[PDB]
Amino acid sequence: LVQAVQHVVIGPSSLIVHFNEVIGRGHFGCVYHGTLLDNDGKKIHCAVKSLQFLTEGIIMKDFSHPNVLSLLGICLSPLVVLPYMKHGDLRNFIRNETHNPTVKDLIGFGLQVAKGMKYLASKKFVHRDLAARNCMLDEKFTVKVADFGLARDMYDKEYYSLPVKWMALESLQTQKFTTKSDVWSFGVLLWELMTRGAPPYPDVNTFDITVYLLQGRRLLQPEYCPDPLYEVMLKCWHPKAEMRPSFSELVSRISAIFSTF
Ligand SMILES: c1ccc(Cc2c[nH]c3ncccc23)cc1
Ligand SMILES: [Cl-]
Repeated sequence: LVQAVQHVVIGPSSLIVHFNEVIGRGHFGCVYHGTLLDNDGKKIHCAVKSLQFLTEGIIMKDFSHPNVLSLLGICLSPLVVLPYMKHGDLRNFIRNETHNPTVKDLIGFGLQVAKGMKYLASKKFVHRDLAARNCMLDEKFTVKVADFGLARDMYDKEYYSLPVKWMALESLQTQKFTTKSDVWSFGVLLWELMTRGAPPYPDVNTFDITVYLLQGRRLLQPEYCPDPLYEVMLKCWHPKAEMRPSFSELVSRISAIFSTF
């Protein structure tokens, strides 16, 4: 096993961790700036986090897609090495008053998420916590689906003293997660993108959501959301999991809507 993990392991001579400085001033907890040296001697700016882990490492290392956050490696508390994301999380970015993304830009972000999700689904990977705050943006504003495998619990803060509104009806009732339940969460994420990061169901309790959805009540169309995109969101919130579109069908449908702008 210590053999099979070698290609995931980063040698202490290849990584300089800057333990004296955190990224995003506490927003992501104790995540440090880091410098990783590759085989050609190129310096890679990275984010280093302190945390059977060696196995989630092997699997995550082989997951490569431009819309999925990659795992740069692990250093043996053991350390998780990830690419540096210049513009932090997607929820934070769309909420920031300073930024003015267009309806096209917002749809483009949703398409990149669908592409990242289409790739994870093909590798039979179930996310379980898909939401705007769990997606990152790099220097070129490329969306990376994050908060899975070794990069999970990004927002778990240490003290001294379930994302139910993104969950599918069957997941709320049986605690079982599938690709079809990630399709439901993707619908909620599209709704967040179109509302520029507004909270879903603000007047409904986390305990009242099951009864609210069983009554056939759903998130309402955002003001600036095109009609075909809203039709796609409602398909994602269908009560029968088998009736929901697949992630590949989502990419096809969303890319054709994106191309009309
Ligand atoms: C654990 C903790 C934090 C993350 C988020 C993350 C990965 N790279 C980054 N670069 C800049 C800012 C934030 C991040 C993922 C797992
Ligand atoms: Cl920013």
